[PDB]
Amino acid sequence: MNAPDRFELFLLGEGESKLKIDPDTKAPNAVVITFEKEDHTLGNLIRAELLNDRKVLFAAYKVEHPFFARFKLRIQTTEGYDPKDALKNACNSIINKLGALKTNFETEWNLQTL
Amino acid sequence: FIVEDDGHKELKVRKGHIAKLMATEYQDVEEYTWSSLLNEGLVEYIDAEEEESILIAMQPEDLEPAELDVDPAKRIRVSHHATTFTHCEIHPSMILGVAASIIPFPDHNQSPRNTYQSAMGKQAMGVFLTNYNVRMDTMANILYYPQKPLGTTRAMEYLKFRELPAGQNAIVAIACYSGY
Amino acid sequence: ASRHGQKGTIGITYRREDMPFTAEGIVPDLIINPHAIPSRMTVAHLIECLLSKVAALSGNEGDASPFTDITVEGISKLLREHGYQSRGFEVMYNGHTGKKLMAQIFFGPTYYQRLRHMVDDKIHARARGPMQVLTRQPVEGRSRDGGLRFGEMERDCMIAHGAASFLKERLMEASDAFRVHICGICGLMTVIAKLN
Amino acid sequence: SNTLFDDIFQVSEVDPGRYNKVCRIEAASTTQDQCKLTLDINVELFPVAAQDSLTVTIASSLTRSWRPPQAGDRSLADDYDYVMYGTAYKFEEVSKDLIAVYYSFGGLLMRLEGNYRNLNNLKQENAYLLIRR
Amino acid sequence: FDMGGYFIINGSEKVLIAQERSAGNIVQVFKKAAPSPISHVAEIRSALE
Amino acid sequence: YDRKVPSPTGEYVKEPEWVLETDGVNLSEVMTVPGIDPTRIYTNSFIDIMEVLGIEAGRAALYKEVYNVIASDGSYVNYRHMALLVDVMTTQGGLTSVTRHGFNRSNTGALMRCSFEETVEILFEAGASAELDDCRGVSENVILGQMAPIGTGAFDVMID
Amino acid sequence: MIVPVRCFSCGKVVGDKWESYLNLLQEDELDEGTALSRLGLKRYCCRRMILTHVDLIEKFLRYNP
Amino acid sequence: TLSHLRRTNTPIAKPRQLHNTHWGLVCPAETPEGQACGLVKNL
Amino acid sequence: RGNLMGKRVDFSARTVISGDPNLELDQVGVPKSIAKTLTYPEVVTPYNIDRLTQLVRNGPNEHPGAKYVIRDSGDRIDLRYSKRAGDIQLQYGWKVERHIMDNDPVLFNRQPSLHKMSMMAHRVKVIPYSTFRLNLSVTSPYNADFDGDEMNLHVPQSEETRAELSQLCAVPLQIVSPQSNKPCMGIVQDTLCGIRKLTLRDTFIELDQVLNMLYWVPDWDGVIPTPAIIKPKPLWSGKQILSVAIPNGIHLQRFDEGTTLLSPKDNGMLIIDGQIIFGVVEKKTVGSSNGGLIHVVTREKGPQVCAKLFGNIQKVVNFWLLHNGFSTGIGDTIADGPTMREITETIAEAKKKVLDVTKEAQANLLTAKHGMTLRESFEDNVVRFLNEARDKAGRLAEVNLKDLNNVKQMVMAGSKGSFINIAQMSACVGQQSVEGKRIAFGFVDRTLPHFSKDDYSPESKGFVENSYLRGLTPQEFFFHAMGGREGLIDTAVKTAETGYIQRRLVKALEDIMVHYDNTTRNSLGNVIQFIYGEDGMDAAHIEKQSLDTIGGSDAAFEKRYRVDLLNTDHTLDPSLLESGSEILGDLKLQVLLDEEYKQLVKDRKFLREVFVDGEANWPLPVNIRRIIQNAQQTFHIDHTKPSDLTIKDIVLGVKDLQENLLVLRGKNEIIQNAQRDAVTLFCCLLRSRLATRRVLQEYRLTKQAFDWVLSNIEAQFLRSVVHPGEMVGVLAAQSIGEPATQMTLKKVTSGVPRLKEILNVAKNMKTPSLTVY
Amino acid sequence: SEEGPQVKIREASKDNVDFILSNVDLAMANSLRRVMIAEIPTLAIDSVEVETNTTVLADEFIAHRLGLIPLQSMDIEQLEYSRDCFCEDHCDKCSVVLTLQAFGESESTTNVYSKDLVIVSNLMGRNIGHPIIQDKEGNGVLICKLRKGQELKLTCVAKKGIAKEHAKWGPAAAIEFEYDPWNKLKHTDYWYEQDSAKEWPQSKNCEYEDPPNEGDPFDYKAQADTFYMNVESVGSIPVDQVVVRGIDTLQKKVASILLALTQM
RNA sequence: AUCGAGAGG
Ligand SMILES: Nc1ccn([C@@H]2O[C@H](COP(=O)(O)CP(=O)(O)OP(=O)(O)O)[C@@H](O)[C@H]2O)c(=O)n1
Ligand SMILES: [Mg+2]
Ligand SMILES: [Zn+2]
Ligand SMILES: [Zn+2]
Ligand SMILES: [Zn+2]
Repeated sequence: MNAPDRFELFLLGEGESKLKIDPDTKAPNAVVITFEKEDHTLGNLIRAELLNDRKVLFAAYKVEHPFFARFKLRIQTTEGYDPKDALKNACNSIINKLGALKTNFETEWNLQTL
Repeated sequence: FIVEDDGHKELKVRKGHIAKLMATEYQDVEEYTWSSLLNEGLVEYIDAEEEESILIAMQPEDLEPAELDVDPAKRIRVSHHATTFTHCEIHPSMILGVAASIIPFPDHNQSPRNTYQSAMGKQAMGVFLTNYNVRMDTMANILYYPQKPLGTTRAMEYLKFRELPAGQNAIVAIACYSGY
Repeated sequence: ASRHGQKGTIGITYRREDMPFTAEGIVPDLIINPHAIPSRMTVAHLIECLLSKVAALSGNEGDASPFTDITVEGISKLLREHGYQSRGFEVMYNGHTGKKLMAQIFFGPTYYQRLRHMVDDKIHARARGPMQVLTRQPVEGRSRDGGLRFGEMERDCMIAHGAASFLKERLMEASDAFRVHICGICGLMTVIAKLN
Repeated sequence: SNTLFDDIFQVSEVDPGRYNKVCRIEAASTTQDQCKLTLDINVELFPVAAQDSLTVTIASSLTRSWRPPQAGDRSLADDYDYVMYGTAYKFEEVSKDLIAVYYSFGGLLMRLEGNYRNLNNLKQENAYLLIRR
Repeated sequence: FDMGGYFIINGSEKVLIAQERSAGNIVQVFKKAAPSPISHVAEIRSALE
Repeated sequence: YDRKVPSPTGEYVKEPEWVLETDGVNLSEVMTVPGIDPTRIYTNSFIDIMEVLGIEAGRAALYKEVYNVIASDGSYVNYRHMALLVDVMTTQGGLTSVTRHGFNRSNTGALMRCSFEETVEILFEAGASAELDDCRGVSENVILGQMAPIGTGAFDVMID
Repeated sequence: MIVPVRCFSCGKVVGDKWESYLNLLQEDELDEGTALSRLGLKRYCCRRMILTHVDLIEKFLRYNP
Repeated sequence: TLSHLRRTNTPIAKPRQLHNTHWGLVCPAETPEGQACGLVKNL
Repeated sequence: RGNLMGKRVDFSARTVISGDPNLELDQVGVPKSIAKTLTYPEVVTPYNIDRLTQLVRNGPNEHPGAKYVIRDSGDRIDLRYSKRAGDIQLQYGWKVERHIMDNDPVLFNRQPSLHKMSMMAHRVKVIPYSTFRLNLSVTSPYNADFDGDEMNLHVPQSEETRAELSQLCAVPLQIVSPQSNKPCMGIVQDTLCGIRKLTLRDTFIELDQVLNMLYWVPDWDGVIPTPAIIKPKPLWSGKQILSVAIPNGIHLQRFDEGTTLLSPKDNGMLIIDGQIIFGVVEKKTVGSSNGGLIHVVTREKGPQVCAKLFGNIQKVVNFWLLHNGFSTGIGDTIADGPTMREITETIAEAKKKVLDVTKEAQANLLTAKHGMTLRESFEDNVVRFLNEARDKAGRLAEVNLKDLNNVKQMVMAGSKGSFINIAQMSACVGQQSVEGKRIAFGFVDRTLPHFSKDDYSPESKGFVENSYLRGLTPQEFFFHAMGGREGLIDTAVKTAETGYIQRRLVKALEDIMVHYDNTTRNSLGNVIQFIYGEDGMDAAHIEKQSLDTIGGSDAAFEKRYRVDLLNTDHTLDPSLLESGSEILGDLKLQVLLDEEYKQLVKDRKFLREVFVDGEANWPLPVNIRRIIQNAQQTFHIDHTKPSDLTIKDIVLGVKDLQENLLVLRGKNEIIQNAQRDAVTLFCCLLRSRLATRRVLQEYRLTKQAFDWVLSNIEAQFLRSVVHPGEMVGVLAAQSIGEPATQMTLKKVTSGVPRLKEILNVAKNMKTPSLTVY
Repeated sequence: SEEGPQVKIREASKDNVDFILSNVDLAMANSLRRVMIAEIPTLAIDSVEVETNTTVLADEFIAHRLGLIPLQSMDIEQLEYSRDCFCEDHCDKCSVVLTLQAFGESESTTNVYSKDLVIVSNLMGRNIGHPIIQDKEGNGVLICKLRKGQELKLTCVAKKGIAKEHAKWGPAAAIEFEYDPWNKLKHTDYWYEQDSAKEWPQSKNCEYEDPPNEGDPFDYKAQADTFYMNVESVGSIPVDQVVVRGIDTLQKKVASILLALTQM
């Protein structure tokens, strides 16, 4: 009845942006991004790869309500380092890691016989 | 059941009678029925006033003569320390009604909660009858995929609840996840 | 509700990926709080989880008949023979993190009953609506699109709060407000009034 | 910003208070009867056997938001193996010509009693504890 | 599986509760309160066939 | 009963004291008998205390026993609420009760009284009495629908 | 009423196994759990659906209309 | 259905309380809540 | 009764309820359909005309749409069906009925209306699911548990009504209860257990966790706390992150058992400047109890900060708990075999004692006891034997339970459970009670048919030796059923009786209100109380404070409160006050010191008359411990430095504060005397904590600190005064009513029947009695 | 082989594959699991219209079953989301149309099986929509048994879907996760009455990792790089392809985030 | 509308 449709989790609505960027008040080199129509899956990975970067001082993701599929990521970086660039490098590293794993697994499966 | 003298004082009902009853169940040989036992005199009907004159035993094994090492988990059962038992109860669980018979291990739980469940089993959804599609009830609810309970009271087979279950054996975890 | 007297509404619905998962990948259909159990003192719910798990791995029925000598230690021995933990606790990993859970979670099969009470058949809201004639007051019940009663015990709560105007609004403007003409000399509504 | 107090102690006893991770430590100043120390420590991070002698140091500095050590261009404050930060709750006079110092490193508690210093460990929330092997 | 026992009146299944009643033709002695002129009573409720 | 009494040093110290408990109470002969402190004697029944000593003493006993009822369950209530109820029963001088032969028999407005019990009887007596409601009472205004004086309605608000 | 397609916890299809399972019990005179293991359902999520199931459909079939 | 079929009513000196005589004849725990507890029981 | 005093109201809603941790406490989750149905009228304003036009364009079907539009002529316009719905052109003065939207005032209620707390205003947040949603901490004032609970919501239709709901009936305002002088709402359940678990010293958080948990705080500064442990690794204390949750400037001291400053047990709480110095958070620390963190934060920082504090603590603790996990299983109930054998030994010893006492009764050797039948004495002795046996079995179980046992964790946090539950699960449940007695013989001279006639042994008597885990024998199960049945009949009957009692109290005291003169009066104007509560102070601001004068020896009182200028040792030491060397041996100062000492001695005699028990801890208007602590932190206080305080100013300023504090403003002497009597006890407390020796030595006070303390005491006392127009009588009746429902159960009438006798002023008590001294 | 994560496979079947993920952050493993079941697309029926139903079972129940019916989704990439094409209700590229008609001709009960399913829409040379049968007999999953004189006739429209929206578009049932089998990382604390080792079972995954020694200290610095995983397949997509497709789905989401940042 | 029955916290 009152329940929203399932497709709302993975489909963006009208006047909806996947990423909305707003600097964090009372903080240096810090910005909060509202990732929209996205779940824990992406947020935790982005956080981990952000933590690996030395210049990124702060990284965290929060879900305000399990009802609504969105997650907020706050990033703090070293001076002269834009948080968006750090997110880009971390994401690129994620993509390269996933590609390397898919190649290695494909070779292993080709080795595997059954 | 009836308990009389025989040189140990023993219950009237015996194993061969049980075998004839089971054979009657199997063919479902001369019929052996409850009316037979009542006519045989092996069992008797007792009213509340009549009970006041009689002495009853919960377990048939209590009658066996008394003459150590035991597991701690078994419930503390008082040594009966009694004799001249007129009769023995068929099974204690028979004191429970139909709604209480469905509750599993009520011996291990607080009684008021058993009362509440007996109130709830009426409200629980289920397949009310096999003729539901033919029948025209004012309101009716039926489970999509009824499942027999994993833990069954021995009284359930007579209750037909296993045949016509009203719940689902769902996987349940006891944990605090997200506080909801 | 379960057969042991534990009753609970669905707080939230969660997808399988969000749910905590055991190492085997089995995901609980439902989550119940530890806190409810101690006060109610229903051990047989826990016992049913244990025995039902033994039965599921055994392919045989479980007897929860009253006044039957079944040892919890023996059931736990059979569960140990199966390899699952004797007390029913199981190693779990948090779903969103993928991290292991510091506290092992007791989870297993348990019979549960859907109940006749349905939320959407209970939901009701009125706003402006049909009115009874004699009382000139809102009709009663969801089935008649009726209005909820403001109890006199509720008006006492409001007087304790001291919100006189809100009390008047519920008492007249949200209910049988009416305008009548009274003659001073009669002191009664004997006056007959042609308003235009 | 200089180091305030330094002393050598041999631990009198180690007691686990129903905690596997943390045990309380009872010790006294070596070569001085003036002061004794009683502080809880996480043994898993750093294990201290009983009757061992361990260097103890307290420094004011070397709040600004904490940053990961990362490259370590910032010179390590301690060659020591163990360091904690805490805030003193109270300071009291245990006896005439005797002072007491009460510190709380995140709920973990330290107690230092002595007259050895007439003035030191002022009621400044900043504290750093350095323990060598 | 239907066990029966329900009358069918006007298309509605109807079932009769049993009413508990103290048995007739039983005599019992009943005590009387402290503010009572008479100390005890003995009452028999005689039931016709 | 354990009694905490001042020591000569001034410290409160506990020394046991013998006390007597009775199943019945007449309370007028009892207090006069010697060997017992007239000042310390206590009764479980208020009404006998009110007859024996005075209405204020009965009010104090009322609060004492209400407090015992609250304390038996572990519950605590600020003294003001219980005291207010006890004064409402006490202010008449008689031991007025929380019942129909209580506040309803009082001289308050009939429309307030009619809500509790004996509605039409309060109304027919008022009609015979020609009693006029002050309309000050909250129940009167709630029935009337006019805003009762409840904090918000207590003060008139005029412009400068 | 009829064999569930898949276990709600497990997620694996379970409808295909049931006919074979009943045949295995009747022809081989074997324990139900051994039949479930032969069927390949090794997890109690997958197993509860087979064991607890009641095939009401057959009784539903009996009615002539 | 079966529990409604086996019902007792005791219309109305402590009827609500379960009595020793009820053993073996009445369910110990099955009773409606509210102002019917113990007054109505099931065989 | 039913169409005038209470009536059906338009704009009513009701649903099944469920709780959301992420939803803020003041908010209520309102299903979107209910918002679509319910409407609030809004006169068109230049400020809202754009929003209103857009809302009417959205239409009734989707929120923030609107349902009806009202013109200046006022003829209804229906949006669901109208040809002109598209052309809508707002004209000034027209009204727009509109959907209920987020952050709009409503009233939320549970159907039992025992308390004004049960009906209070809530912020609105619209949600897409059928259930009403509310915080876990708001359950307690309503008494709502989400098994099947149903709750009602009402919507204001006028601006004045909206203001009345927001300003007086909002949840933050009713945080601290008038009755019981303690906060209504506290941290419950999962947050309670997790707050204990996190606060444990063993618990150590990690940088990823601390960063996420810090982000989770909505008002978080972004200031990253320095790790408690640094060199081996940076690990933050759980206490540290919870301290990040605490508002800055809040100080809390609680001492329990051996709460040393070293606090090895970690018992008690030490909090400075919104950071816990030591202690493990538990129920008393974070619960509804008086002296709780809720009370202090509401009293000093404000209601809204505390209301946010509930949510922040809730979010932090729930996240950490979800990542740590919690469970409860059969193994928690199991006890060790040796302990089980000790339990069996306890039962056997009780059985032997019962048999021997029964033999004593049989032989008539047993001594007579005055005032009771010998059989009555026998019953008392056996009952006490069995009760002690159950308690002892529980004791051995509690020792047996390890720290890991989760039921123990619930009890330690105080979230749920008690000692009795543990005993009944893993030890002897014990003797059943029917009608205040052990099981009787319904059968002739036998409790049950299976027992032999004339058996008084505990098993026949209904004493249930086996545990719930052990399983109950059939006879024991039947006896337990009798006991439970009596419990249910009692619950129903007491609910009915309590409803009648509460209605009668409310109707009796409803008219009672504090008028502007502060005289508690009925409608007729007959005075009930000349000063409400006899002090004229709001009960929420009153908190338990100790009176130092009444307790202690004369010698200790003298040493603590007396400084004699004309003595070598009695005079204040020069380090305490710089002018002390000058002040020594000055008669003109000693006369004022002697005057203050005479006042304190008279106050000690006065309080000692009032309290024979001499209990110092009593409800008092303004807490002074916290205000002294606030002075020490607000102005940094150095022990070494001598104070800059003239003794004259201390004494004279305490006096000046005494005449500044005001309950009744009248000039006339009768009102002045009523004021002096009203403020008398508060004045004694003030003198006790403002003693010159105390002000100089225990706290190293300064002149600015003392002046601020004086002004703050004045302001807090002024805030503590009741406000005219308050309906004191209704609040009193409800305050008595709610605890009465909670009551549930050697010859004393007690409980609801006793309360009924008290209210009925019945001529004959069921158990009259006289206690003679 | 390449720098970065490596996988070693202990064993593999067409239905299941057990491998060891290595040199990986755990958050990636959990994101991968949630993608592996939640996010990967699969084809299943989202519309059913029934001409005739003589079965005792109601149509809605059958439609739910048909949703849960397993169909091949190997070529699902060629197919387009029903919302993402330009058709009216179903493009021939976007949906696959199935038909089922059965009558109780036999006096004995006639049982519908998944093999009794008729594809009408053009195949387009795409290995899509074939009913999946793993039965040894080859008979499909039993939709309904029909007595003599009973018939059911219906049309199904199957569309591309994601398992988050509904469980039917799900490739896999469950997955097996293991890390720190010896509990060296001590991420969890065992609950024990007498001894943790006896009361808690020892997994086969424990043997692969080197046994712990009591003398060596707890490694605070250590983090988990080795994880043990197993994957189960319904058979709609082969196992190797489901794990590779999960990797690809996650990388697609990351690339979408990058492209959104570029748009900003 | 009336009367009644059952149920929920
Ligand atoms: N006739 C009735 C019956 C119930 N109620 C209300 O329903 C709540 C639920 O508790 P409840 O009914 O379960 C009794 P409780 O002691 O709280 O046990 P519990 O811990 O399992 O909740 C009660 O606290 C009452 O306020 C009522 O207003 N009138
Ligand atoms: Mg409830
Ligand atoms: Zn007139
Ligand atoms: Zn399964
Ligand atoms: Zn298409």
